[PDB]
Amino acid sequence: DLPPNLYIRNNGYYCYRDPRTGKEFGLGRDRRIAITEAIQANIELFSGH
Repeated sequence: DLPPNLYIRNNGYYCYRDPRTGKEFGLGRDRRIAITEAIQANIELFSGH
């Protein structure tokens, strides 16, 4: 179960989707460092820009 707002590329690269630009953010192939950032990004989805 991957975290919400976060997705993965067919190459196995993790990427987060910002709701203000709707664009994606390249993190890396490490679900450890990627999920880490996604979590901080998830906290902002509750505080808003």
